[PDB]
Amino acid sequence: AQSIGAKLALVIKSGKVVLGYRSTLKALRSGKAKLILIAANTPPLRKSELEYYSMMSKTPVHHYSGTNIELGTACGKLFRCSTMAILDAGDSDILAD
Amino acid sequence: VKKRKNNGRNKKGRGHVKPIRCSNCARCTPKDKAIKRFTIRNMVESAAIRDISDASVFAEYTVPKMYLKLQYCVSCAIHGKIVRVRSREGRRNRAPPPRVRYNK
Amino acid sequence: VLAVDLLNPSPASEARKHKLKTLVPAPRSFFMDVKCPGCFTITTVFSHAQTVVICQGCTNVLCQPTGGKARLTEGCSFRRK
Amino acid sequence: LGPQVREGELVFGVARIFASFNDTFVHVTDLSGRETICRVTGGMKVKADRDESSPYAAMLAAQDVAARCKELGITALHIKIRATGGNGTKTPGPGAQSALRALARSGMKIGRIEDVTPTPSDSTRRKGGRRGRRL
Amino acid sequence: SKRTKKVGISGKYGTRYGASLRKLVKKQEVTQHARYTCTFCGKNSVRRTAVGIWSCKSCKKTMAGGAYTVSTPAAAAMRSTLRRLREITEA
Amino acid sequence: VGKNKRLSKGKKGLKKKVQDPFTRKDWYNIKAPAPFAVRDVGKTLVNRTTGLKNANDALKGRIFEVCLADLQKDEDHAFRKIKLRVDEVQGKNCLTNFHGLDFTTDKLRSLVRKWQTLIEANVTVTTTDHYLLRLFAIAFTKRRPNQIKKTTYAQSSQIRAIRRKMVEIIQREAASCTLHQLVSKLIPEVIGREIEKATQGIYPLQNVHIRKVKLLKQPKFDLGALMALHGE
RNA sequence: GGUGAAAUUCUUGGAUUUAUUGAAGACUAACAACUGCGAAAGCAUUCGCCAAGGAUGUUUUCAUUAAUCAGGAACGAAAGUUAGGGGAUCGAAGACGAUCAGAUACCGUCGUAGUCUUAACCAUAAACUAUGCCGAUUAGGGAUCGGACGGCGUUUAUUUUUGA
Ligand SMILES: [Mg+2]
Ligand SMILES: [Mg+2]
Ligand SMILES: [Mg+2]
Ligand SMILES: [Mg+2]
Ligand SMILES: [Mg+2]
Ligand SMILES: [Mg+2]
Ligand SMILES: [Mg+2]
Ligand SMILES: [Mg+2]
Ligand SMILES: [Mg+2]
Ligand SMILES: [Mg+2]
Ligand SMILES: [Mg+2]
Ligand SMILES: [Mg+2]
Ligand SMILES: [Mg+2]
Ligand SMILES: [Mg+2]
Ligand SMILES: [Mg+2]
Ligand SMILES: [Mg+2]
Ligand SMILES: [Zn+2]
Ligand SMILES: [Zn+2]
Ligand SMILES: [Zn+2]
Repeated sequence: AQSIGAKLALVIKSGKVVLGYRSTLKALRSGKAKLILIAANTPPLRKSELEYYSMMSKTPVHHYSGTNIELGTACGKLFRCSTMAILDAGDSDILAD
Repeated sequence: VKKRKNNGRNKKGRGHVKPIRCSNCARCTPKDKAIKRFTIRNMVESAAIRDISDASVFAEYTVPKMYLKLQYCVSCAIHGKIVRVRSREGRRNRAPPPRVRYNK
Repeated sequence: VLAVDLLNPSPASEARKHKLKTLVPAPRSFFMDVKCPGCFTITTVFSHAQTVVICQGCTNVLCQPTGGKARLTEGCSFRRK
Repeated sequence: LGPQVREGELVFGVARIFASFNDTFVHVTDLSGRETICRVTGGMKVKADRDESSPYAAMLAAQDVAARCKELGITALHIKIRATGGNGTKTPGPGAQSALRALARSGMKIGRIEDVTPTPSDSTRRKGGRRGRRL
Repeated sequence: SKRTKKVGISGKYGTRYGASLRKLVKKQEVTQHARYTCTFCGKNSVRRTAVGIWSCKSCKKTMAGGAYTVSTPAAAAMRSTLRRLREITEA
Repeated sequence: VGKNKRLSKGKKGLKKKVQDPFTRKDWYNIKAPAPFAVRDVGKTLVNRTTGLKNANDALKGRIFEVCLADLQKDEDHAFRKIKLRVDEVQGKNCLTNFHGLDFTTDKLRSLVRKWQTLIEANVTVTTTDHYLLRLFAIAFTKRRPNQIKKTTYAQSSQIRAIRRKMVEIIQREAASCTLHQLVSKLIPEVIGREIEKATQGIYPLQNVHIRKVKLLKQPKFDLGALMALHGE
């Protein structure tokens, strides 16, 4: 699963995404999300809450294999991040798998 | 002065080699520098072959062999007459000696 | 030896030395046209391709990369262009 | 007195002769180490310490070994040769062959030659020091 | 503007108790006042309360560890070996 | 030497009275399991049964070294000796079962030679019968008739490939077996022929052998199996 | 037991030796070579994980990005030092038995630090190829390790191409 780190950078440069928990939840409420990512050390209640919304919305969810510190630095930002949503793909092919 | 091109060790292209123990005085020498002899011998000396043959209970019998590999330091090499001093020109000759195949 | 015309070496001697040790460097690689059995299309493939090349139709493999020149599929034929 | 058996068949034993470079031991068992038929060493028979390991002392010890084991009913022996082993010489001592010949000459039967010298897969450092015995 | 050559944190003891004892105490004291990153929330706010208790100032979790460090090499090697042994034996 | 004893019996002692301990000994016969050809392998000695000391208890933990050539009446297998462990002693009839196998030392040194590559592996395995036993294996490189080059050396990548093939084949063969079936495969050296047939393509590897077999654990005594194998 | 030869030491309070079982620490014989890797010191039991490296192949990419270096910095055998664990075998110091006119040694039985490992210092060796680094040219030969290319054949497999 080493490829996903490089795959996300292209989406960041080309497409547009929203970071954080409140904004991802609002996008999932809007129903126009296509894929959600969840960090390893987010609270289990938050985990199950996000998965329950994803199950209602029929959108895929991916469990990142690292904590939120490298999840944050994997997007070029200088702060921690625990969850995120892909509002749209750019020139990448994330939705293929 | 250099007496030998190979420094009498045969080690060029590396820095270190594990040592070994001499089979006579229990000295430590590099494995490539020690003298190694491989020996194949019978269980019993040639005069006893018949005594074993007729004292066996398996009609014809073939006595097994014995294999040893002894290794000495140079100090033990020429005191046991395993190797001997050569001349200046004869030093640079690494061909094995021709064993006698006729024995007069 | 002791009398040679170095300006005009024999073609065998220039086809036999290393590719950089000749009088003037020249590549020893080539292109080729492959006859795919399933379809009638044409693909140009490097002799020393480092990547698996996919044909436009029916999506079949044509070669496997290796240390030197790529090896072709058994049920394939090629001509050097 | 002895095991009842027909005259044609013969019963087997095993002898473990330990021949080092200072002394020789002859030990006869019954195909297992639980029971020792007899044991004799060069030391009692000989009258000088240096001569305890001599081939002559080993042949003499083999003679009375055969004599002592003859009335027990055992009629044939297997031999199990072993050297000092470990960090030792691993070469059998001078009194090996002598005693072995005397065993064959006395009339005893022989079978299954073997060497049981113990060899290490990778041994600890050996006694003597870095310079060895300098004499 | 270093105020010290080599003594470091253990300069509060003045000229008492000997250099070796001050060095030994300083080496172990330096690791006890520092801050460590929380393993649950990820923030860098975890401090020692009692002799074997460390707590995070953000998620308010408290964990029992070593005397002067959150974890010990012996305990880490024992947790790792136990996990390896369990997973090979039962799976 | 007679004249070296100084303390003799020690601080203070006295001579003995009763000698010749051979008046109370007994002789027993030894049998062999079912697969082997000959059953009698020799005689054994033990003290006569008496009060407070039963004889059968002393004949239940003995081990014997018997060459496989004698058991099979064939001089080809003259280099393998096997161990037999005594379990139950019927009246004037000792019963035994398998306890191991091993090559002779001299053949192994005759096989080991300079300027070739030797392949070695080991693996533990358990049978359908709850026996936990370990296997050793041996192989050597094979010379080609038309070689001019002095030395035959294999590369470590094939060396490990061979090691993996050997381990997988031995585990697959020994996965589901019993002692009687495995020994029936041991005496004709069946395992080698599959090892060689599987590995010829990577490299020849002549002289494929199983060096030795030893067992680590055993279940309950299960006298029924012993009587099943004995007394045919 | 050990020695040119003795003694110190252990022994019917069963020495030494024979077979089976258990525990502890260190080390990987033979294979092992005018053979491999690393800046050197150095590196050899199996397997799993992690990052790193040389060489070969290339009708990929940038375009002088380079060579040696006063001071400066990283590494640096063995022995040695400061704190824990471990402590089988040898063995500095030390205690005995012999030789000798003497023997605080060479020979033999014991034996502390040390020999192993974790966290930190020390920066010296016949650290030797007694031969500084980069670049160009100069003679014949045959071996050999890694990659690539051509060819007549043998062997062999759910077999061809591959592997030897
Ligand atoms: Mg080099
Ligand atoms: Mg050096
Ligand atoms: Mg003696
Ligand atoms: Mg001298
Ligand atoms: Mg005893
Ligand atoms: Mg090895
Ligand atoms: Mg090699
Ligand atoms: Mg300088
Ligand atoms: Mg050191
Ligand atoms: Mg200590
Ligand atoms: Mg001494
Ligand atoms: Mg000692
Ligand atoms: Mg040290
Ligand atoms: Mg210097
Ligand atoms: Mg230099
Ligand atoms: Mg070819
Ligand atoms: Zn020596
Ligand atoms: Zn096609
Ligand atoms: Zn926290």
